[PDB]
Amino acid sequence: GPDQRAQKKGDIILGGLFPIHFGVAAKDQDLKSRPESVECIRYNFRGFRWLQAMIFAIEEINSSPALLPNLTLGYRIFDTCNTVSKALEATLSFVAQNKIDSLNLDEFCNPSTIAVVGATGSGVSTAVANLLGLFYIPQVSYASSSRLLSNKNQFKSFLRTIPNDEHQATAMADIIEYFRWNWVGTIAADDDYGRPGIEKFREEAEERDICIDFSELISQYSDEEEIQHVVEVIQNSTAKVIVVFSSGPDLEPLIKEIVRRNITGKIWLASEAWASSSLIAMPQYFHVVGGTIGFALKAGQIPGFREFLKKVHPRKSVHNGFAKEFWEETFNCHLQEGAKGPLPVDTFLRGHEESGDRFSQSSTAFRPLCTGDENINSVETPYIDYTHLRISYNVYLAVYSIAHALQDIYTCLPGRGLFTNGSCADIKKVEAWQVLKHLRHLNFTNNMGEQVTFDECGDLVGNYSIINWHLSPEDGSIVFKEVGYYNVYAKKGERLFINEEKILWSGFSREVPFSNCSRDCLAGTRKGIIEGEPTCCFECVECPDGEYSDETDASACNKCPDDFWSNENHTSCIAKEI
Amino acid sequence: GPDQRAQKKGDIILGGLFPIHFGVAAKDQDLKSRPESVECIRYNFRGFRWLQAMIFAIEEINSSPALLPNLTLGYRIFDTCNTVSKALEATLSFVAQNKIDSLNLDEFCNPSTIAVVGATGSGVSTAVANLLGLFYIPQVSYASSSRLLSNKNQFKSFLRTIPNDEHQATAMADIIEYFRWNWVGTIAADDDYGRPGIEKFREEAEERDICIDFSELISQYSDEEEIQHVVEVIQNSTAKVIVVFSSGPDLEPLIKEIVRRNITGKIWLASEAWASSSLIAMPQYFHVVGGTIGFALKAGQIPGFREFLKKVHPRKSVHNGFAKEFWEETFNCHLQEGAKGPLPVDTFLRGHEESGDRFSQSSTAFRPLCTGDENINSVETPYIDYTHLRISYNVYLAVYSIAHALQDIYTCLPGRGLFTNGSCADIKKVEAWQVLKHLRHLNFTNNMGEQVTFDECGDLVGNYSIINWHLSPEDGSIVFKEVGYYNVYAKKGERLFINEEKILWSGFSREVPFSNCSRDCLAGTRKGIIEGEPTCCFECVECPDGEYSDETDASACNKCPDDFWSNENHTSCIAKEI
Ligand SMILES: *[C@@H]1O[C@H](CO)[C@@H](O)[C@H](O)[C@H]1NC(C)=O
Ligand SMILES: *[C@@H]1O[C@H](CO)[C@@H](O)[C@H](O)[C@H]1NC(C)=O
Ligand SMILES: *[C@@H]1O[C@H](CO)[C@@H](O)[C@H](O)[C@H]1NC(C)=O
Ligand SMILES: *[C@@H]1O[C@H](CO)[C@@H](O)[C@H](O)[C@H]1NC(C)=O
Ligand SMILES: *[C@@H]1O[C@H](CO)[C@@H](O)[C@H](O)[C@H]1NC(C)=O
Ligand SMILES: *[C@@H]1O[C@H](CO)[C@@H](O)[C@H](O)[C@H]1NC(C)=O
Ligand SMILES: *[C@@H]1O[C@H](CO)[C@@H](O)[C@H](O)[C@H]1NC(C)=O
Ligand SMILES: *[C@@H]1O[C@H](CO)[C@@H](O)[C@H](O)[C@H]1NC(C)=O
Ligand SMILES: *[C@@H]1O[C@H](CO)[C@@H](O)[C@H](O)[C@H]1NC(C)=O
Ligand SMILES: *[C@@H]1O[C@H](CO)[C@@H](O)[C@H](O)[C@H]1NC(C)=O
Ligand SMILES: *[C@@H]1O[C@H](CO)[C@@H](O)[C@H](O)[C@H]1NC(C)=O
Ligand SMILES: *[C@@H]1O[C@H](CO)[C@@H](O)[C@H](O)[C@H]1NC(C)=O
Ligand SMILES: *[C@@H]1O[C@H](CO)[C@@H](O)[C@H](O)[C@H]1NC(C)=O
Ligand SMILES: *[C@@H]1O[C@H](CO)[C@@H](O)[C@H](O)[C@H]1NC(C)=O
Ligand SMILES: [Ca+2]
Ligand SMILES: [Ca+2]
Repeated sequence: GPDQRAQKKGDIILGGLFPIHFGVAAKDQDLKSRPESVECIRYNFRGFRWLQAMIFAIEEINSSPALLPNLTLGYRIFDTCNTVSKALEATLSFVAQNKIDSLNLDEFCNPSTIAVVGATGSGVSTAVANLLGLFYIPQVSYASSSRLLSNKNQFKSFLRTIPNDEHQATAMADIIEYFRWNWVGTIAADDDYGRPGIEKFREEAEERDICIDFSELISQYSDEEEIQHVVEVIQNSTAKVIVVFSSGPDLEPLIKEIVRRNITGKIWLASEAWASSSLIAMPQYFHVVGGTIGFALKAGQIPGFREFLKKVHPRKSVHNGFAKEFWEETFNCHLQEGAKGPLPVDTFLRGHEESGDRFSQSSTAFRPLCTGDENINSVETPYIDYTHLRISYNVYLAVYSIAHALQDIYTCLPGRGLFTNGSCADIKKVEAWQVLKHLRHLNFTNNMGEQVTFDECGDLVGNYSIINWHLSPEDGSIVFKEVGYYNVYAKKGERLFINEEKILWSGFSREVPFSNCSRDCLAGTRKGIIEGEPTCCFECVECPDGEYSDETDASACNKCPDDFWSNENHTSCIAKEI
Repeated sequence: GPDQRAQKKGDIILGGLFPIHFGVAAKDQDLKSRPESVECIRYNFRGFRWLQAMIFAIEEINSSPALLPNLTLGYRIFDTCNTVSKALEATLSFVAQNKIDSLNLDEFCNPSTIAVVGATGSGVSTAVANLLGLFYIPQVSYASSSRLLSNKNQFKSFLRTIPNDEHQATAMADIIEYFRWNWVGTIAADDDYGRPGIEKFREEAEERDICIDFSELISQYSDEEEIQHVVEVIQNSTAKVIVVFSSGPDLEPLIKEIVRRNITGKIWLASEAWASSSLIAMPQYFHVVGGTIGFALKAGQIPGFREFLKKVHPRKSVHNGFAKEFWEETFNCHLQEGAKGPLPVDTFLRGHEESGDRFSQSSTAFRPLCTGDENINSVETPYIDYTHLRISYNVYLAVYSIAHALQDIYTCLPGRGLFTNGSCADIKKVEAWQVLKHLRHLNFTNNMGEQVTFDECGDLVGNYSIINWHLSPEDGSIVFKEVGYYNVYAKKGERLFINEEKILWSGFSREVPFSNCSRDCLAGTRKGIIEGEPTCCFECVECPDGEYSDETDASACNKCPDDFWSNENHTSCIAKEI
């Protein structure tokens, strides 16, 4: 398929899809001549690291004698540029051999892909899944978390090492329940993410008897006026706990304004989409957004990866086409055409110093020089300058899923096969649909000792890492301290586990905040219903003359003995002086 | 003047001019509206280092109690962008106060610059000098080496810590003389550099009895045909020694072709313009260009400079306007608007990962993020990745020239002043023309222990460092090993001093090559003139019958005694058997 790729031979081929670029250029095709392939514009260092996580896991699988012995895992990895078009150009190459000809007569004419890792965006994954589904080629996504992809009617071969965004709303309710709060506020992104998330939360909240004071919608494109309203809505409210179902871009305008007005009290309940978002996790914002409790993807650990990442070289990395471009973008240089060794960067450019130079002639020619001798462990790029592996880990975990599903094919005995009936699959003549069947019944142990099995819908039955926003003493930046986990496999109530001692409320407090509508009614008063306000909002109605309320949180005052009467402050009855 | 600059207050102001950019953008001004200032395009890390050499020397002058005590040296440094226009915008600001008003009535209306450091290109310096000359403001250039600037009729206030390109041609002849060679070839750039250089060399060569076999002209814009001819001209010639008066760009096409044809023998005599040129000093080329002997600017040593260079910060460097742009270009990031601390580079860009993203909207917005916490000692840029200080040293040496000329003003006693007669100059009321007078009579000792005094024409009476092209064993690149010096102050013959032991001919030979037209005539033969060929091309004519040649290099054969006759091989006469 596409010219630029990361390809290596093997007995079984694995397809990769990664956003090495954030998008494609806005070229208006003249159509005056045969249109040429659009060019990808913003370099993604993180995306290239995700691509390396696939290669590394394959190389680790091939080195390990235990896993897939007498087999070589081969790969064909392309750049999606976060666009459906580029991602489909790649998918067509994966799909090409498999059944395209099987449907058509072209078989009379003339490298089968059995599984595909990817993609990042839920939009891109949907487009890829529509094509891979026709031939039942399994697709294991590392970052697409939209609830729409769970539909096994539409997506026949879709799987993901990332959990569905639905469970997050039920999880939020479980935390409100745990810290015994009944007065909350909701903020949502005015999109297919925030809206159903807050709606699902609203359903779960009313079930656990949690009342919502306010429900507001936000966007990245909201007016100064639209933001001013929500800010007032939060300020006017007595609820400290706010549940936010937004992304970093959509929530950023509102947060900027709350940081502008220095509104400290609020204790944030972060949605996965912004819980680890560095757009919000900014040190200038800690006054407001400090001590935020959120959901993250488990920060996995891949040993020897940092070393393998450092091993990249444009000449030495023969199976990585993107290695030259990476080198070129990480140093901002037009790499030397021919040979080593070290030479200054100016080399060509110093030609501009000449008094016989250009008038827009050599400016388009003379570019910074790369020898290939530069050290990458030096430069500050998201490639090596990273704190946690979450997506890189899901790319890792994605490859292993396919390897273990293939190992299950290799392992089964002729009477214990899944296929009709007891029939095992030939690993030499292995088909994509067979790997899909094995991936559905897959149960394997992670390289971190965690059980990795898939749901009916193809989602990873996995944990959400409960993280807390602390400020580093040494560093001076926001730190995501893991204070718990959310197991979606466990039964209702047994799904959540948090270590309160590890939490720092608002970023400094060590005592769990109060976020109930009305403070508990004392002795001398009873609970009174407030008209208009919800069930959890009560009035502390003083006991009538001749009645007393013994304990706190009393529904009604008790009448006193015929001979006795209420004391002055209605705590208990006293004897009538006769 | 211009908005962006490096400015600091002081008792006396020094003007700086540096190419922080290689040029300006090719904008065709619509003229449909008031044209806006053209933008500078290619970032020059080396140029910014040269700018730092000025600041560092000023800061070192201010810290040292010996030099200019009770005075603060102030500066106003601008970016020339290697263009006359940008360099003139700056110069106008320097010139502004001084006499512009003095000529005109505007004095009735409302920071004097006494000396200017710069510029790089001979073209730019000429344009600056034409303006500074009207007000006699001294200009000390660090890189402009054109012979045209020596004209004190045109350039009244021009000086330079770089020597004039003229002496180089006489120096070349002195080397040919030293290694006792008479058969050479010449190659020149078809411009105002190569042409007069080779012509001046041709004059000096004929004086020391050096014959030139071929004289060819080259360009960076020469045809494949034009280069093929010169290559043949060199190949067909018997001369090993070739004298090249070219720049790296102009000589590069010819060198590429000589490297293509693997012509090893040739021993190159490099002109300053290409002697240290990394465009030619490439390891792939060593087969041809190995052991090149050339002229360099003395590789000076500035202690504590590397430390000061590392001290740069966009926030912390308050007097350096270019510090933010440097930071931005050395990391390729749009620096954070407000505050610290460390944050990932993606931050904004990771917003492209969202499924509700742009169509050429956020692509123009989302840019890589800089915290200001990044380490510069890491990144491979010509700013810190440098081997020798030649131009940076001339910028250093330029500032010191002005400081010592000012110290001479401060030091003189009321009867020993240069001015009419014995009159000293008031340092509190110091004028630019007074500093110029002191710079002309300047004699001071360098921070390396070298005498720094200026010629009548304003050139630095300084050495040319004789360097040799060796290949590094550890590194694997071209090394410029200093094998001598060329003192232009010394008298004819006593100007040159080279250490033959330090030289490696062709890059490996330890024996001085043969580059004479004809090999010395032996015993039995005499020297015979070849018609058409020059004086140094001789024929070894065998002695006639009855004549003998006793020793080697004989002008004619001697007749034998009347009784005796020539021996068979004419070495000496033998007795006639009677
Ligand atoms: C808030 O209300 C809940 C109701 O379930 C209760 O458990 C909690 O203790 C209340 N908070 C206080 C401080 O009384
Ligand atoms: C409270 O909210 C209303 C709208 O819901 C708004 O008009 C008002 O300004 C807010 N704040 C105060 C101080 O009343
Ligand atoms: C919050 O905002 C005000 C605005 O004037 C500012 O002065 C104050 O320093 C801020 N609070 C803190 C603790 O930064
Ligand atoms: C294979 O097993 C399935 C599941 O029990 C059943 O539907 C099918 O009829 C069996 N086939 C045979 C050959 O018995
Ligand atoms: C297999 O899957 C079942 C059901 O999810 C689970 O109980 C079991 O622990 C998994 N692993 C093993 C080793 O049985
Ligand atoms: C979640 O945590 C439990 C307990 O540590 C573990 O068994 C499970 O496998 C983890 N989930 C994932 C995604 O591996
Ligand atoms: C009731 O009144 C007495 C006497 O003033 C006082 O000491 C007590 O605190 C009051 N309240 C309660 C809750 O007993
Ligand atoms: C080359 O000619 C010069 C003439 O001055 C002479 O000194 C030198 O020795 C000659 N070379 C040889 C090898 O004879
Ligand atoms: C020598 O030079 C002439 C032109 O000067 C050229 O025609 C010829 O090809 C060159 N080489 C040989 C091998 O004669
Ligand atoms: C010079 O050129 C030839 C061209 O075929 C090449 O094979 C040879 O290796 C070169 N010489 C050296 C020593 O590199
Ligand atoms: C000052 O000295 C110069 C040089 O000797 C001379 O031309 C000039 O006339 C002298 N002036 C006086 C006042 O004697
Ligand atoms: C001053 O200049 C003269 C002439 O160039 C020179 O001989 C002398 O050494 C210089 N320095 C001193 C300290 O006299
Ligand atoms: C040249 O070298 C001599 C001897 O080391 C020294 O006196 C002279 O000052 C040097 N030239 C320069 C440019 O300083
Ligand atoms: C002269 O001839 C003799 C006898 O053949 C020989 O030994 C000698 O080398 C010849 N040449 C010279 C330079 O003497
Ligand atoms: Ca993707
Ligand atoms: Ca300049």
